[PDB]
Amino acid sequence: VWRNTEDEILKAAVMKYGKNQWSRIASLLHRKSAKQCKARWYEWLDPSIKKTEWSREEEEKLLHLAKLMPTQWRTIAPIIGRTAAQCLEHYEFLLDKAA
Amino acid sequence: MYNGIGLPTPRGSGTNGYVQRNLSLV
Amino acid sequence: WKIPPCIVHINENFAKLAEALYI
Amino acid sequence: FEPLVRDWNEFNDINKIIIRQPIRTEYKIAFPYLYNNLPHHVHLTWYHT
Amino acid sequence: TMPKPQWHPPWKLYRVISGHLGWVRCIAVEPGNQWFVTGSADRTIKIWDLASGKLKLSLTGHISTVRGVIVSTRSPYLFSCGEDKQVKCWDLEYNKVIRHYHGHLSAVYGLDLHPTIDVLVTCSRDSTARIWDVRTKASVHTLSGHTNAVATVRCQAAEPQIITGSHDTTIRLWDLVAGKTRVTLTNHKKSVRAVVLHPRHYTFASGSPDNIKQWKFPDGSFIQNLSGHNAIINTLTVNSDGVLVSGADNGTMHLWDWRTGYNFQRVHAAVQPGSLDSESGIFACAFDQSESRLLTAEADKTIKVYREDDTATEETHPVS
Amino acid sequence: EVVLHEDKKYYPTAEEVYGPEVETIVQEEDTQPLTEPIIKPVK
Amino acid sequence: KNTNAETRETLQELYKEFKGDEILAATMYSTGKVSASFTSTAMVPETT
Amino acid sequence: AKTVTKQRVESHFDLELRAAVMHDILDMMPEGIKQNKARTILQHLSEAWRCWKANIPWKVPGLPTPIENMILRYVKAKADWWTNTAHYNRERIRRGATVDKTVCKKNLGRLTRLYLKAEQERQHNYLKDGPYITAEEAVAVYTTTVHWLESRRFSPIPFPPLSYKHDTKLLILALERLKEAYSVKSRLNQSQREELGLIEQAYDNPHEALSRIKRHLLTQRAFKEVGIEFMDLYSHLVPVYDVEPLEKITDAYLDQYLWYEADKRRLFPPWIKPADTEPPPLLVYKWCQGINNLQDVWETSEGECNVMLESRFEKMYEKIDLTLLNRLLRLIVDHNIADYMTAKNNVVINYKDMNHTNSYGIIRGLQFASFIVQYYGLVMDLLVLGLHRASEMAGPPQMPNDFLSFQDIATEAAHPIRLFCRYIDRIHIFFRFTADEARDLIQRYLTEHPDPNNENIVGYNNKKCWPRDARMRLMKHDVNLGRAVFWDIKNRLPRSVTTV
Amino acid sequence: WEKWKKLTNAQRSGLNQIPNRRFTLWWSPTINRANVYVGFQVQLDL
Amino acid sequence: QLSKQYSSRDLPSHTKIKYRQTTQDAPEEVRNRDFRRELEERERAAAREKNRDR
Amino acid sequence: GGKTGSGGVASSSESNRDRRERLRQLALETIDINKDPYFMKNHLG
Amino acid sequence: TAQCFLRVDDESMQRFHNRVRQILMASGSTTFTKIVNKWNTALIGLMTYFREAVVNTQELLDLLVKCENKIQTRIKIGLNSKMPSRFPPVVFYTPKELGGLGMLSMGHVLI
Ligand SMILES: [Mg+2]
Repeated sequence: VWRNTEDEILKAAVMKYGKNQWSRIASLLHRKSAKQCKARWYEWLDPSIKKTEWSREEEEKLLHLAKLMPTQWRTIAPIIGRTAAQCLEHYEFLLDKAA
Repeated sequence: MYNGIGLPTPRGSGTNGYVQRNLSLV
Repeated sequence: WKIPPCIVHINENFAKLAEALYI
Repeated sequence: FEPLVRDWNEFNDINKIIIRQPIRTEYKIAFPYLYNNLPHHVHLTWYHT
Repeated sequence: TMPKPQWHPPWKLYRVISGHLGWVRCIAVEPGNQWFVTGSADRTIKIWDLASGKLKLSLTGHISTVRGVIVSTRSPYLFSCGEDKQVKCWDLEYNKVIRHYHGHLSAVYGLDLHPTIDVLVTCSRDSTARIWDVRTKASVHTLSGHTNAVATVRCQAAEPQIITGSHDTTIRLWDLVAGKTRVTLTNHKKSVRAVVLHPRHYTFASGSPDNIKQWKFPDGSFIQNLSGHNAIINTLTVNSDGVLVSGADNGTMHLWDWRTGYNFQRVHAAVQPGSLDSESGIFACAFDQSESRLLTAEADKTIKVYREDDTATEETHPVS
Repeated sequence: EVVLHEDKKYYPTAEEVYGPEVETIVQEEDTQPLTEPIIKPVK
Repeated sequence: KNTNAETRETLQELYKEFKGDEILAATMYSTGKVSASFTSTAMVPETT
Repeated sequence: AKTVTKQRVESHFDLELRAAVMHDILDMMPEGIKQNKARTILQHLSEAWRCWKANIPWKVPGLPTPIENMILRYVKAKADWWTNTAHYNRERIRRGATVDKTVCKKNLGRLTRLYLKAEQERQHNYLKDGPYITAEEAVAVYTTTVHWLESRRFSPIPFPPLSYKHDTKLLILALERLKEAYSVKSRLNQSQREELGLIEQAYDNPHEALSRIKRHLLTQRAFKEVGIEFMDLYSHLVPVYDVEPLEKITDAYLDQYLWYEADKRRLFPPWIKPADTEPPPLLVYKWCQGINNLQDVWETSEGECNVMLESRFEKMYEKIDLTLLNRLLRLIVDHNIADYMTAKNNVVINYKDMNHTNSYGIIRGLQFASFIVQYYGLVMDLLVLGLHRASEMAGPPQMPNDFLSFQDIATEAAHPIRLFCRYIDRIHIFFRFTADEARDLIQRYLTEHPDPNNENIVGYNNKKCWPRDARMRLMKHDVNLGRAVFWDIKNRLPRSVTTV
Repeated sequence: WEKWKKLTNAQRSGLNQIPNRRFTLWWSPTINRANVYVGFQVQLDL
Repeated sequence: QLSKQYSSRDLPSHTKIKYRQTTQDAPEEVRNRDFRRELEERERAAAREKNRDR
Repeated sequence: GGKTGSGGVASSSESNRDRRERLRQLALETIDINKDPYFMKNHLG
Repeated sequence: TAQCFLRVDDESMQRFHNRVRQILMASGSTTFTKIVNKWNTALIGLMTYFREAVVNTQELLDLLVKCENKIQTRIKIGLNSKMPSRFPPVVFYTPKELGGLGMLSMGHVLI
């Protein structure tokens, strides 16, 4: 997986080189490859991904979609602005709070 | 006799294009 | 004339589809 | 020599023909125009010397 | 001011030919008026019937954009000129290239023919023009002296015989036999890409984004400005009847009176269905030999043909 | 009127963009094979 | 479509209970829509 | 003064494109008096081209219009040139004129980019012009599948149990299938070394694996992204999808499991035919030998007509619809597995630097996609045959039939459709009509698509490989029956599902 | 017949010449005969 | 300073100019012709052709 | 096609040493761009 | 009661031909014996699928003659000559135990 040290070495590398030179950033990292680099940045370390609490309209929209287009999380997520893993966990979480 | 048998040109065919008549014809 | 230096839609029949199927 | 330039017909219908003696290239060269369609860039050579 | 200009009828679009696969960059008409010829940036030279607009034939020899074509009055020859630095001589009785004039060092932006002798003039981006002997493919003269791409060249039988307008924004009139510049006209402020000669008036016009200018042979003396068309001007083409068509690069094409300098019509066509609006622009204009039809070659891959309007009168179209 | 992506016409047509009186040819493939000279020779 | 009772009663209840939508109802120099829609096929083409 | 030959064609096109730009505006529509930043308008132009090629919406926020129009015009010129060159070379390669080995690769890369531009547009158009399948067609399809399965007395497939007995057999089969890729053990790479590591450790500890699998299958609905590329077969290309090894293992297992259970419960009736019982040369034999054994099949005395029609379903893997497919899978499996499959088809697909999101069709490079394609094709067999004839062919659920058999002769001769085989998405049907069935069919054909001008004879395509003594003979009645039969079969299939 | 370290690009590609070399040495009194069509004769070095 | 180098392509070839003959379209007949009415004729003839077309 | 006149390929120990050194320059760059007065590199590295 | 006449399909001939084409195309980085191992695999995979549709298709027989002799010619070109007497059949068809290359043939038929 990923550890504070590597995450910060990543942060530094990216912020220097730019966000499409994945192979050199991979080369900076010992035992990490460009697939994992790209994934990590675009899901957890990108600062346009927000880790806050859900507006009520966010949530009501969430449930509206997850009923419209069931199990298509990559398609749903951008229509509300969190990553699909966030959307998925919060949808099960609302389902279970109302369970 | 090129009697409508054979190749136009046996050039790019991988054979010499040599023709003969089926000796066991009858 | 100054030049800067170089460096979703969703239909509404999805809803009527999904709920026609649940019915 | 290498060939100079490079569907259905009725005269070629096999029910209407009589093959009593089969055409050969000697005939098709002796009479270029009788024995050949589209005979182009042809010399008609004959000799009864 | 000036006398009052003649009233000319208007022109109306009546045909739109579509068969090219890139910008259409040059156009020309046969002597005997049966067919015109287009050369395009899809590298083909197409030959269209002028009555119906049917395509009779398409020749493919070039390696890049054909940037100019012309057809010889004296011989059964078409001369093409391209961005591959090559100038070709198509013979129209086998439909085959028979002659090629080698020696330029960058794209050849345009090309013209002498009507009396058999010589050729070509202008290119290496900032020179050249005079070829049609028959022995040899450069008899290299008209040098501009300092940028030589956007256009025209030749005439009177004197001076060769006029080149360039991108260093000056015009030069050249002595052919001597092979050097007589007169240098530095009146334009932006690059000069079109110049034209009147058929019967020992005069010539030269267009640029600033304004068209009229001038007088043979020493090149100012005559008048012509203004209003403020856009990059790709073509000027003058009728026998004092009609002067100025077609621009943002699509618009204005019609004027050669004599008084009065712009009487302004056409703004519409681009072929799937085009952006920034893909409107005119690269070539040509009057037919009856000087009744006007063909244009467009940046949206179309040939727009305009005809003369037969049912208008000075009281339908007042002159200002 | 649900428009299967195979049809999906953008782009107003010719007649609608130019008008009812201007003709519109579309000449892809040409007539007149290459070997038929434009200017004919005499005999 | 008279195919079966499931379909008849389905369309009955659908045209009955089904009413207009909310979220995706709302959610369906120059500006730059030209350049955008031109270097991206994933947009509706403006030509002006 | 050297010519422009074949190796300087691209270099020269760019010399002259960017010269033309520099002439064109950055020095003839300025009024940026200072020093007209032509060196930077050229940088825009090259980034506008990269963004066109990657399908990114390129918009520079504040940039005067004349400059934006100049750039857009010239990028469209370069794009027309690039695309027409791709067309030209693809024809040359297809028929065989080049052996040059950099043109083959340049051209595979050009057509991959063009395919992905067309595809991202097709997904956007889905989400904009809405589900193409109405809420009446979707309901007819759903209800008809329910009636099929209920008359078969199917028994839905349950979640792979905890103490299931066969799971190590199913996982051993999965992993053998996966190693067959790396049979040679070449220089493979990092990623193939890592996949082989995963296979070996899950070969050693087969229960850490099955725990992991059933966990994935239970909780996961957002997966990584898959990469694409093309296999060039010189006459067309084939997509090839690259999935991540962890999920590759979970899907390999799910593949094996679904096929084992489906065949034990008898999901797929016997006309769905890449079947394990014979090879393709044996199917051809059995089809010839089934036709010849139909009852009085070669008689024309009373004016009958046999028609053998065969076609293709023309885009099934690409207008599968993920919501309707989720529900139709739920009729069959455990809602957990239905959801895993349907959410696994909706991933991000990635080529060199273009990315988009699958939302409409099916990724055929998943490992259960065999199952999904054959189940969907079962639903469309039902739309083509109808439930009554499909149930006569498949025979009563207590006593199924074999490939092309019927129970008696009454049932076999009770209908025009006598045989039906559907290879993966290829359809071969054999009809046997009497004189009046044929006459009425042709009547209702002509009534709608009237051919007064005898032009039906023109479109008909036969096999120009036998002599004319052996080809098909186009008489009026014959070609009209052929077209009526096709017109009648192509009407059973909505156009939002598949066509013919 | 004839039953780590990291390599540069041209080692990880380009053929292996040794099996071609030994096919030619084996078949060599045929591939190197004297009755030829056109061919200009030459002595191996030493 | 005229070099003695040379070229395969500059060998003499096509050394006569085909002049446009009497029947093809000599500048004489172009001196004569009436173009407007001839063109009006052929355009009408084509319109009649594509009328009979449809 | 490789080229003639070249050494081998760096061995994992040298690749490791220079991965390390590059990492260190990455660090010096970031602490430069973040201007840290609370930093030292000691006489033991 | 009836006879079935078989032929190889046109698109199957074309797919065989394209398969040989990519053998020859990706062989400037293989050794003679791997070029012939791929030829052998493709030709067995065609003959054992079709098996008597091949006898009856007079267009295959020509395809196989030309394709087999293109493979042989790439091996000659791999050495540096195409003289027909430096390379009799023996060197191509000898089994691989006796050191030959081990080709399997179908182009020595009379057509
Ligand atoms: Mg080198």
